Amino acid sequence: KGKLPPGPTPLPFIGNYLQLNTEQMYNSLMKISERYGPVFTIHLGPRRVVVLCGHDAVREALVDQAEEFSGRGEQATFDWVFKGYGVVFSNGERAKQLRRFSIATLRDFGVGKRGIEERIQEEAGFLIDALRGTGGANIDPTFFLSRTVSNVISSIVFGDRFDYKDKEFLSLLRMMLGIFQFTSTSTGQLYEMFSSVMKHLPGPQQQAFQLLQGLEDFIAKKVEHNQRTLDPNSPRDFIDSFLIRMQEEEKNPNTEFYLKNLVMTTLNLFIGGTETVSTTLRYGFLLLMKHPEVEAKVHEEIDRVIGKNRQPKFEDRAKMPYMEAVIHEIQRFGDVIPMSLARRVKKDTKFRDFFLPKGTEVYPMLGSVLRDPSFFSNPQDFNPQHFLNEKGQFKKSDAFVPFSIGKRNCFGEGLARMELFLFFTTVMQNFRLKSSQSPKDIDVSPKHVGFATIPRNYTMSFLPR
Ligand code: HEM
Ligand SMILES: CN(C)Cc1ccc(-c2cccnc2)o1
Repeated sequence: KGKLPPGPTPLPFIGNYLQLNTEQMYNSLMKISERYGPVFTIHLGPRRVVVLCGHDAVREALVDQAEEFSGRGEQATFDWVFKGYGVVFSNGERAKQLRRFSIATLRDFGVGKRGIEERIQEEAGFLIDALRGTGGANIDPTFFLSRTVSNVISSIVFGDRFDYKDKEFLSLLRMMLGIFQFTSTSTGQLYEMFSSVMKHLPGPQQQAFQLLQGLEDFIAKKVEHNQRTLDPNSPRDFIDSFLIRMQEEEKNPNTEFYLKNLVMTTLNLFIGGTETVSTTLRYGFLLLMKHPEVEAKVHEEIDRVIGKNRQPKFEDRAKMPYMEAVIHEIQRFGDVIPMSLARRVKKDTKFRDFFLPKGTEVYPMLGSVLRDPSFFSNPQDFNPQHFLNEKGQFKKSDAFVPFSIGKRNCFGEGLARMELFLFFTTVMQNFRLKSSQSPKDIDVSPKHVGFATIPRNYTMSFLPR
């Protein structure tokens, strides 16, 4: 054919806005999909975007044509602060250099090794202390979980953890929570279409920008301090390593290693390494309370494999297929980043029988893959069996793509999985979960869905086992 995937006819500037509900972008797009097919074109305001629904379409593009779909598209709210700098929301050589450096440096600081495993186990011990500190009282688990998760990536990028009582630490965590929420609201999704006008208007979006600026200012301040105390021969953290590279690249006019990329890359890792794992833990505990039978089976496995005294360790996962299936099912059901981070084609592309001109933005609908009816028997239910065969052994799925896939896939995946396993296992070894309401009445549908999937606010109690 040589034409763009088909889709609803757009109007000048507003695009397909009148055919979408900003409060329910995923549903709006899936509905349109029913009429046009799994691969179609939508206009988010002036942004022409090719939407990919279901496993095959997503894998065929992002993996079978990985290089062609390896460009980074827009996320207007994050782009407000990043402006094309840093490692996530950037493109070309800049992204390429920053990604190679970040992965190497994260490994240098223990990621994927015993070094970060020990860091996570230690922070998990501090979480257990904090939960015991509540005395079994009903509490909002939100910041208990985020403080613990954030301290892992914080020890890597800033060299030391934050004290749980540090008020500024709480403030940064509120900024992250607030920005993920804003991007998942109707206004945050309206912003994705009309940022050209909205970035200049009063409104909720301005408060969101101020939370991003607050996070940026905090990182700039930390960088300054490291700068004046830096030992080129003994880096303390991610920031020092980057400062050293900047030093070594000072004679290169075209280097990507300069202050703005240092600040933005560090900001990407601080927010990235915090909010998504935190949200997943929070959703996870809610699902476990909605499903006591699953919690009960987790406890049998933990007591048998690990016991009551030693701390869980990452190698324990190989002997714990049920917990591994449970964590996969939480990520599959949570669908935390439902439309991934937009990609864009690097050059003119032929995909299936369509034509995608260079620069065209792409929405890989991860959530449509995680709930693909050809890969999961009951996609709309929380059921760990989705990841187990008949002998209760762990069974992988090609449709398990919460970290996306391809050339710009999440390089925080190994760290995330290690955190999820050790935090879920250590909490559940130590506590049984008590909801403030009957399981039948627990509502696990999300509170907001847009850029992220946000669970409803809730309180619960952690009772020692
Ligand atoms: C449950 C946790 C997490 C989920 C579900 C998740 C998900 C994702 C997704 C869907 C993307 C976009 C991938 C693409 O464009 O194809 C992404 C990218 C990225 N993630 Fe994560 N992530 C998680 C944790 C983390 C953590 C802990 C870190 C940090 C160490 C991190 C760092 C990044 C970075 C730097 C990128 C951008 C990669 C690039 O542009 O080349 N993520 N993540
Ligand atoms: C890190 N993973 C979770 C991908 C992801 C979702 C949202 C963001 C993110 C948002 C602001 C700054 N840096 C990164 O990054």
